Amino acid sequence: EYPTVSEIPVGEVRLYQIADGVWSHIATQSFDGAVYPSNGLIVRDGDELLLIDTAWGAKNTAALLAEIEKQIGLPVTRAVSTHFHDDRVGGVDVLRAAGVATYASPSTRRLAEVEGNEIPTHSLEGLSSSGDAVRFGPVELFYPGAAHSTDNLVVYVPSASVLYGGCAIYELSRTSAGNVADADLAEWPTSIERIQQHYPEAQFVIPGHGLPGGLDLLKHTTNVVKAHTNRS
Ligand SMILES: [Zn+2]
Ligand SMILES: [Zn+2]
Ligand SMILES: [Zn+2]
Repeated sequence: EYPTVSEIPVGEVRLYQIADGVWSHIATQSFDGAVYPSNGLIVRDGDELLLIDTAWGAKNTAALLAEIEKQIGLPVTRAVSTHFHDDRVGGVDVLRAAGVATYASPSTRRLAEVEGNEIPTHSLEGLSSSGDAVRFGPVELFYPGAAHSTDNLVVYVPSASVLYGGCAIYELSRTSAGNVADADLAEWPTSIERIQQHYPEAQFVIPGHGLPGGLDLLKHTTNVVKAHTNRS
C-alpha cells in the first residue's frame, strides 16, 4: 500500500501513516529525464506537527502543507531539514511564509549557504560531533558522521520506534550508489554502524527515497556503498 510514482501526479504529495502519530510524506520530482520518489517524515507533537524535510521544491512543499491541512488538520509548527541538498531544503521559503519555524544544524546551514540553496532559519546545537544525539520534541536527532553528505542527520521517533534515515539510508530496490558527489564514501559504513549501535530497537526504517523496511536497510546500504567503493 506504500505510494509509488504510480499513484502520485508530479506536483502532488501523498501521506502514509507508519505508526500512531507518524507519517511519511511522499513526493515526486523529475531529474535528468527520469522520475524519482522522495520521502519525508511528519511527527505529531501534542496538538501540532513536526515536519522532517521539505517535499523537494516550492510547489511540492505548498502541496505538502495543503495535504497536511486536508488530512491531519494540525498546524506544522517546526520543520527540520536532514541535510543541505535541494531535496531536503528546497521549499524552506514556503514553510517560512506559512509561519513554520525551520531548523537545521549549523553544518547544514553553512553548506546550504555555500551551495546557494535555501537556508533554514533556526540552528540546531550539539550535533557537530559524530554520534551526537539531541532531543527535539517527539524525536531524537542523531548525527552519525559523514555519509551521503558530511552534515546528514537521522531522525528517531522513540514512541513508535521509527528510524527515518534520510538519504544516508537506501531502499532495498536501490542496488547501486546514487548521486554521491558530496558523499564521504570512506566514512559512510562507520556512520551506519553508529546508527546501528544507537537504535537497535528500530522497528521501521524509512529511506530518503523508496519503500520502508526494517533495520536491514542499514546493512543493505553498507553493501551498496562498499560495492561502489570497490568499482574499477
Ligand atoms: Zn543529498
Ligand atoms: Zn522562528
Ligand atoms: Zn535524497
